[PDB]
Amino acid sequence: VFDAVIKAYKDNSDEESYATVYIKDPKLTIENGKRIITATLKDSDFFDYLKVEFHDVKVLSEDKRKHGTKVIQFEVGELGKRYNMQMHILIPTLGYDKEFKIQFEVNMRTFV
Ligand code: HEM
Repeated sequence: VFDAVIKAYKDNSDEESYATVYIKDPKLTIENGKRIITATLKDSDFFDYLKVEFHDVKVLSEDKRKHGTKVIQFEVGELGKRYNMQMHILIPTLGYDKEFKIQFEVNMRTFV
């Protein structure tokens, strides 16, 4: 179990994606000799779905207080590599209905 960081990218562009701000305190655990990312998804209510290379991420916990906050989890093959990720952002009051495909690499926060 390690302090981890997730870097998101605006699809093909290598400029940092906005979604990065909606994911905080990423943590990397290793089970069965396999790499598992457990991350906090802030403002969860605006996420109709969140898929990773596609299957939805699994939600360990759900909070409903401040526009939702779901502790999400998924698996990664290798650390340093880019991975395709899809999301549906749905904000009824706005109303913001858009689906996005970005790329994300998950790393170790600090040096080992
Ligand atoms: C949970 C809330 C939201 C998330 C996770 C989110 C995420 C994203 C993503 C992944 C993209 C495409 C890739 C990128 O920009 O890096 C994007 C683009 C964009 N975002 Fe959002 N967004 C959210 C809410 C909003 C809001 C509230 C606004 C404006 C008030 C907004 C305005 C835009 C616009 C105009 C684009 C580009 C549209 C296009 O090029 O077709 N988004 N956002």
